[PDB]
Amino acid sequence: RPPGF
Amino acid sequence: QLDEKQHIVINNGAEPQSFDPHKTEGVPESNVAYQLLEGLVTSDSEGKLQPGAAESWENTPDFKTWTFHLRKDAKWSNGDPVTAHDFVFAWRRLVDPATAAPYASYLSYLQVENAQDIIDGKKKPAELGVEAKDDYTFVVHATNPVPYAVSLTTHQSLLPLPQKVVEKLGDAWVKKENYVGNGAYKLANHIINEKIEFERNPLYWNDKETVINSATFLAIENPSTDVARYRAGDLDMTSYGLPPEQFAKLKKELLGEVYVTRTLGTYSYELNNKKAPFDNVNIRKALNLSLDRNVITDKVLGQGQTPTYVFTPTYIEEGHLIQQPAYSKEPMAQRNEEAIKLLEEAGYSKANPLKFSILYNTNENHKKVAIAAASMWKANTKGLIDVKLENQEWKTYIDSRRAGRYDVARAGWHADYNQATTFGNYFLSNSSNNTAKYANPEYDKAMAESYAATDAEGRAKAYAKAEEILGKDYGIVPIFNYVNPRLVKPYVKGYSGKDPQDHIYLRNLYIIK
Repeated sequence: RPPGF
Repeated sequence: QLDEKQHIVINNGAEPQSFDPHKTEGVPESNVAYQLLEGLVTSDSEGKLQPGAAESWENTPDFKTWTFHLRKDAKWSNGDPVTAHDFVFAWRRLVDPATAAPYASYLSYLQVENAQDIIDGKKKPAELGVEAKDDYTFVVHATNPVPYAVSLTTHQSLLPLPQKVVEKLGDAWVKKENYVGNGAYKLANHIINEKIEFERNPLYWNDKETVINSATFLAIENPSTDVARYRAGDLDMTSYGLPPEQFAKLKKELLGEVYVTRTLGTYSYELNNKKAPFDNVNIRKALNLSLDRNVITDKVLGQGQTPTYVFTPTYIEEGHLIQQPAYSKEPMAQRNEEAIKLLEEAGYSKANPLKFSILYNTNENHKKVAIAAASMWKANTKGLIDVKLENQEWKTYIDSRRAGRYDVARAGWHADYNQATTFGNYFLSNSSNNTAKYANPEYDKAMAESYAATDAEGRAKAYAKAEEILGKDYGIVPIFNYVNPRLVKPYVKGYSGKDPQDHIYLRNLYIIK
């Protein structure tokens, strides 16, 4: 998953 | 001394693209989906696997056939029955090209028969190798051994959907008014860019163990704003970024409230491999040579993030043979000279420098890292690189990466399951997750001959080779392996600080008095 951070 | 109220406010960090688990690929999205829906298997506070929609499951000795026994009286939030037909429906919709799912490729990772062919439009979705043997028996057929299959099933992309609702309503099923799910909570309210509000789903099969009655997710993009709200006592858990300047202070002042989870994550700058001039391996190599990772981990952040020059975290299961590339051991001055030669060979000068933008999602910590990188690249190459910053809102940043409307983009990848291939698989030519547009048939072949492999050593060697090929191609710019710093109020329990994926399920939390 791509993190917000 | 359980508190009488059982309410919690958590920073989710951004407005999610969507509440449809097939249309999304980010942490804000999964965080929401995981409250509203539940797949075959789920996890406790430390990420250990426990029954979800499936109460029991088994595998054939060859690890190719996986049989899930669903709960015979489990219901959707609207009272419709949860059956293996909902899983069949949802997993088909995932791989269906008409869905355009960002995680389309995920069932390919699981090696489900015909999954890749359905993604490639060569077979119809109904040809996927999953079946309802009866209404409460869901069977998954894999073409290669996948011994770590159960853990994959916990991912947001494999959540079931209410077939009867989705079929009646289409993509309008995700409207708060229509949303039906089988998780512990349901949507009470949604104000765009402000708050999402959750309430108990009383038809959840395990509602009797749920403790939190209600919760609010906020969409605070900047860690300092996050931290100020926590301090004002207007939220109970921050998102997983903290201001590097305040951090040493917060640790000592708010002792016991600072959590730092070691996570299976890599932070990178992704290079658009099919856009000029990042299609030039030489230029991709320059950028890698000239960027000092220790500057970012030690001086810009300094929260425990560790420097890395490969994509896979080497501490992941079966990642132990992956080697850091040789240049990472060279002095920066030797690295910087090579980068300048390469850039000069590509026809850049102080008069005519390599000019590009770093795209990142609005977030002060990201901005800080971008400014440092930009700064290191100009200085380290004596003016041969000139970088701008482009910040975009989360949803817009995701759309841009996916559409290829970027030169260089900040990228974080967190493990979807605790095994090396969750990273390995990202960089396959044909992966729906590959927004780099990296394509090397030797990489693909390294990963392909790994799925056949029968023991862990054999798989480990193939992953080491895949990394070596991605390394030599300088496909992206890896920077560090994540740490997940969060502030968590002392009255919030059930957050371990030990979950390698740092999931938060409301159903695992409780408030003490």
